[PDB]
Amino acid sequence: MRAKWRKKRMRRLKRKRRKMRQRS
Amino acid sequence: TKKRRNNGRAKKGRGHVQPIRCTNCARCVPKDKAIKKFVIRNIVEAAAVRDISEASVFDAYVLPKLYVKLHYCVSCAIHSKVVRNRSREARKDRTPPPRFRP
Amino acid sequence: PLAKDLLHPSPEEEKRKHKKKRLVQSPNSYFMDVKCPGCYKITTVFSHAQTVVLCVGCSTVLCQPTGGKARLTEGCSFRRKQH
Amino acid sequence: VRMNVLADALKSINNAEKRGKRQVLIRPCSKVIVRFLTVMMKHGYIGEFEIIDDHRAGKIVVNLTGRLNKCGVISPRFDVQLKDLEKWQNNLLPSRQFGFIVLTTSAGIMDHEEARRKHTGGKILGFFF
Amino acid sequence: GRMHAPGKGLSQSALPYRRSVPTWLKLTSDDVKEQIYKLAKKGLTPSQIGVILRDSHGVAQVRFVTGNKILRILKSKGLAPDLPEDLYHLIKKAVAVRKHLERNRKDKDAKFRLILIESRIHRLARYYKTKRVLPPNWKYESSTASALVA
Amino acid sequence: KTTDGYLLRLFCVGFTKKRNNQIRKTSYAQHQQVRQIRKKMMEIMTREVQTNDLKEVVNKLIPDSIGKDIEKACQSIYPLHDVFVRKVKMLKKPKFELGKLMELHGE
Amino acid sequence: PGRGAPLAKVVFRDPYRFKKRTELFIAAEGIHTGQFVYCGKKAQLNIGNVLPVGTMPEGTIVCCLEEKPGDRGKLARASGNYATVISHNPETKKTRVKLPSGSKKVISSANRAVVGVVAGGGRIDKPILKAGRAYHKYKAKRNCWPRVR
Amino acid sequence: AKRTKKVGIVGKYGTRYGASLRKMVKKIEISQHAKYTCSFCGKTKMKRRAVGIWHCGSCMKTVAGGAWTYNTTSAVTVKSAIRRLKELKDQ
Amino acid sequence: KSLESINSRLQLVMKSGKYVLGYKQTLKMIRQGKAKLVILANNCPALRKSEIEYYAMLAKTGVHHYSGNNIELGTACGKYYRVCTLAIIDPGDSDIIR
RNA sequence: UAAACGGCGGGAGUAACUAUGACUCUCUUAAGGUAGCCAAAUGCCUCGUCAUCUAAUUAGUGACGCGCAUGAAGGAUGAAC
RNA sequence: GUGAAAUUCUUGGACCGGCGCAAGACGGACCAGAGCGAAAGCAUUUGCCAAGAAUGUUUUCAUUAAUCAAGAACGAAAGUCGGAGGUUCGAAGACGAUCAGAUACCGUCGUAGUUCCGACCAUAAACGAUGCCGACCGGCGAUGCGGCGGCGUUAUUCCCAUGACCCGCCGGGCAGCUUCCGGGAAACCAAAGUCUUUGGGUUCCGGGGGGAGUAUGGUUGCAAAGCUGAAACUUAAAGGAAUUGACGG
Ligand SMILES: [Mg+2]
Ligand SMILES: [Mg+2]
Ligand SMILES: [Mg+2]
Ligand SMILES: [Mg+2]
Ligand SMILES: [Mg+2]
Ligand SMILES: [Mg+2]
Ligand SMILES: [Mg+2]
Ligand SMILES: [Mg+2]
Ligand SMILES: [Mg+2]
Ligand SMILES: [Mg+2]
Ligand SMILES: [Mg+2]
Ligand SMILES: [Mg+2]
Ligand SMILES: [Mg+2]
Ligand SMILES: [Mg+2]
Ligand SMILES: [Mg+2]
Ligand SMILES: [Zn+2]
Ligand SMILES: [Zn+2]
Repeated sequence: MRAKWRKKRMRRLKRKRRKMRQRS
Repeated sequence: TKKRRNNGRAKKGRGHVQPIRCTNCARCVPKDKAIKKFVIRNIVEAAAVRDISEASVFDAYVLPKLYVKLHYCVSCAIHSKVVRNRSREARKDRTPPPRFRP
Repeated sequence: PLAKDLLHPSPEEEKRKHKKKRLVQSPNSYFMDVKCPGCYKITTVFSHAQTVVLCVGCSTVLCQPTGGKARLTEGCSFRRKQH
Repeated sequence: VRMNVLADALKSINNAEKRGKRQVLIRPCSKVIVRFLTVMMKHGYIGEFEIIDDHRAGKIVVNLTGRLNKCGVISPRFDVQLKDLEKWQNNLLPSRQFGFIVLTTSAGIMDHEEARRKHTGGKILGFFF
Repeated sequence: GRMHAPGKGLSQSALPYRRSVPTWLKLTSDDVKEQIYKLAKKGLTPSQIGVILRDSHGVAQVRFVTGNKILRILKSKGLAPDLPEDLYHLIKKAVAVRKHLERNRKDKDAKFRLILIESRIHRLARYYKTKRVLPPNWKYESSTASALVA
Repeated sequence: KTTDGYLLRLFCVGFTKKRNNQIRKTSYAQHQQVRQIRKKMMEIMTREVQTNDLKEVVNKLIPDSIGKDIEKACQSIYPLHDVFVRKVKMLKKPKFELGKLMELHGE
Repeated sequence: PGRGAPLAKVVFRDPYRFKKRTELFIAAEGIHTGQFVYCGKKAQLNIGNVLPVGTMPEGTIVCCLEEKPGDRGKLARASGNYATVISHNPETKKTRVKLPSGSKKVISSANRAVVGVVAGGGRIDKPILKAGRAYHKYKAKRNCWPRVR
Repeated sequence: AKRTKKVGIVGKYGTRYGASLRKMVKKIEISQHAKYTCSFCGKTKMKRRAVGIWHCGSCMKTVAGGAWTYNTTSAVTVKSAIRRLKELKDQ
Repeated sequence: KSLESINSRLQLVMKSGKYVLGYKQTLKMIRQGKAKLVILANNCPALRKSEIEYYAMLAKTGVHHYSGNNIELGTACGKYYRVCTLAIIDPGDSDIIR
């Protein structure tokens, strides 16, 4: 991938991870 | 590799140069980077100068000129062939092409 | 020129060089005797004076401060002090 | 700012020697510089040098004889004992047949051979060969 | 280079090698001292006193002609300013910038210059407290500094 | 404003002129020189309109004598060559007196 | 009580008999006690003066505008509000103004108004935060507050 | 010592009304209860009496001002504009 | 230049000349006839300003209307309090021309 | 013009074990339910399936989601009460 | 309007031409390998307010300095919050085309935004992919500012001053050309030189490629996110500069 889009994908994944952890 | 010493633009002691829009595609180009052509063309064609002179109500009427400054991004400049790619040694000169007066 | 004589530079380049970059520092300024017309006394004025020098016997200005050198008022005479 | 007057002077001499100039001008003078140049002149690596005396720190004009290779400096003036002078000597000198190390000692500024001759250590100043 | 600017200017004064008094100077040491006293009573700082003396009365160096510096002469007579000249001018500049800034809140350039000026003030005050020119408890307060200058 | 109540907006332009023996490519005026030239050519467009009627304003901007005297006056700051009153526009008109219109046309 | 705009008690002299006339002007912001205000055609442009709109310039703004030439002030009375004098025409004696709602209104040039903005500032900026504060707000106005859907 | 980290004057509201609403009302309450320098007597005794009314304790001068601040930026720009239009109107 | 010049001249009147700060003392000095210059802040009450101007007209002394206020005039005097009216007995520094 | 009332789809085939279906075909709508959330006070089937809690749980919690018939001026959260 | 179209607007006068009005943006050409600023950045006129480099100085103080963990100010654009304003452009969204498909490139419309005020955020290929201070080491022609000296031309005036040119010198800048100074893997660099002939002072920072700027902890933020920041495991190369060939819608 383009590095910028890998960065965007990682940011989306990190928001999802934060939401999952906050739910606990 | 660094292709050009000036990085393809005239910005030397500046931080920021305001952008302009390419006359062909309306791309935002830094003003010092864009290719500028100042065209000064007869407002009538050289084929029609005689017809306009004959149809003129005046005798010594000087035909008006048309003064247009055109800005190009390098993409449109290369596609329109105003500029061309050059050899590694030939890139270094800045002398404009001759006007070919004769 | 690999063999320039740094010890003994001629006065031409000694003068063209910057005041600090000379072999020995020498100011480019001097002191001048100034004569105001219609007055008898002589005023000692710095060549690069930053203030308006005035005569005490006449309400007249002798020099006007500029960027580099005090511009003497017209009609005033001046000579150097000991070169 | 300039913090090592001797280092600046030695670098200037080295650059002028490399460029092949006949005379070099070193602007900030000092007693340490004069003693270093006197050591070099007594060993013959430089010619006569003349001190232009202004009321500030003077300047020095040195006549270069063209037989100097390097006149570097050791900027942190390390304490040099006679037990490690040999290690300094074979670290800094091109060979054991020539080359000198100038170190400031209690007896004065002088080369390592005289320092060993009169049996004293001191602080490292520089080297030349 | 400059302390707080990226400038490397060289404009200075080249004092001549001849420390002797010129023969055409008829002013004596006491005469120059009296002129300095009159100018100091008029309120001129030592820099201005030197400028006036050099421009008008033809004296090249007060130290060369009298043997003492202008601030030394003023302090000996007992009329030297309470604050040093340069510190006073730095505080004056800081007060002016703060007065401009309290009306122009968007002048971030002025805020940056104010930070530079106050840093210079604190460094100079540290130097003067080290030299015991200033009291050991002397502190520059932005609120109360306005009454010290102008 | 003219004497008869016509308000005019005048736009004047000038261009710095290079000398015949000039070798330097550019002929740029400094900012203070430009400001002085602008002030001069504003104050010698005011006084040629304030103290006279629209008729003798028009007849003297017909040959653009205003621009000619502007160019003459500005030579002591920086030479100018192409000095004209580039534009003038009417802003307000005074009530349209038919007698004034008829004396403008006839006698 | 009931309005956010402060009121200004202003005392005039009766021109026809020996008496003092007390008015209850709406306070334009910036006026203070002990200040002289001037009301009439020849009054100058200052905050608190009352003068006809036709005598005012093309960009001035006004506080207590008359809807009709001769009644008292009717427009831009609520706190922080103002009207703007846009345009005039000396013939037909009409003045176009902009109201606080943004609408454009043509009124007579003889309508008077107070120069400036009415005091009371941005009263609606502060959140009420409390049903009790709303209760106290509307108790001074009328029986409208607790609103059932 | 410092008693609150960030709430300051709106610590009286406790946990109620929402953090953003408390933050919004904080600066308004600070300006409401602040004492301003009187421009008539020079003392810092000009404080709000009611909404839009600002009274000075010393010179007993009452001024019509803003709801929460002594003067509003709107009114300041208005005063400057009226001064400019007056000086343009007269000559 | 006028404001900074008058501020510097006031600073030099302080510490080098005799002055007096305040309304009551200013009036007392004026009616003693030894006040040579009276400085009034623009913050001054209009009645007080008019009365001091009348006193100065009677005493043939000058009045300068400082372009500050009482706070800024106190700062110019170098004090940490507001001064609204002040008088100079003798300048000592050519603020008052002989 | 939806912070108006309101509404927000089907049928087939398809990946080198199976199983799903990223993908592809069509029919159709005014648009085909998005972000979220869930056997929820909203899920018939149903005491759903898995885990946890118990010796044993049609209860509770966590998770899953083709959800009979969840869903955005109301959705989802979040202290204090 | 486009490659061609179509969505769209149009006998209700669309487009076009003329005269006006209103609004909000934007300051073309002049405009440059020109200037200023710590960077970000800065271009209509005029006024006000403070600030500043360079220059000139035979002024003053006399080492007051350089770089700097922690800390602090500013910090494009996008984004967030509150209030105004909203002309144009235009994320999202809708539609028309293109296509095998076309959630796009092209076209029409259009929300947030783009504008101003106040408060956050602290990130950019925030670049010279190049720390700051100091010294030395080639030539040349220009350019900007300041100063100095000179044949002359020009502006008025009666002459010098003072401007505009011309010829030089000095200092501080933006740079450029050239060179077997020298360096470098080379491209190239008068600095990226004065480095095995290795030491002027000082700050930050890298240690094969991935995992990974990820997990977790802490901290900042309204949020988006920012700062600090692993390991398991995996891999024999990944990369840089140049050469030849092949290929290029
Ligand atoms: Mg490439
Ligand atoms: Mg940039
Ligand atoms: Mg209700
Ligand atoms: Mg809709
Ligand atoms: Mg769903
Ligand atoms: Mg469910
Ligand atoms: Mg249930
Ligand atoms: Mg139970
Ligand atoms: Mg459950
Ligand atoms: Mg799930
Ligand atoms: Mg921004
Ligand atoms: Mg907003
Ligand atoms: Mg559009
Ligand atoms: Mg260092
Ligand atoms: Mg690694
Ligand atoms: Zn283009
Ligand atoms: Zn008061």
